[PDB]
Amino acid sequence: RLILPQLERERMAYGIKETMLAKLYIELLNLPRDGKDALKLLNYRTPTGTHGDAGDFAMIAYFVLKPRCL
DNA sequence: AAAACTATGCATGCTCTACTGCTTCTGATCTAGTCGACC
Repeated sequence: RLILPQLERERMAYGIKETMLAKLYIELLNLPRDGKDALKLLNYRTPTGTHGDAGDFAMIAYFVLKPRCL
């Protein structure tokens, strides 16, 4: 059910996608609302960062969490 | 006729109880946006 999440039917809809997940990450990690990391997570498609990937939200979150995680 | 004791009025401070104005918290409303799933 984790290798093929698209075929899951027992679990209901999470109700969270890229935007809500970004907001929740900003809230829980206590990141600044107007800081660079929050703006990168919210507007994760704008390539203004010029680093990592400009379309992948998972990679951006990974880069953000790298210095803050065990 | 002179001196001592007492009554009543008034000043004085402190303490306590209503009324007006400023600041903050909550509720209610509207507007904008996100997500599930279909096609």
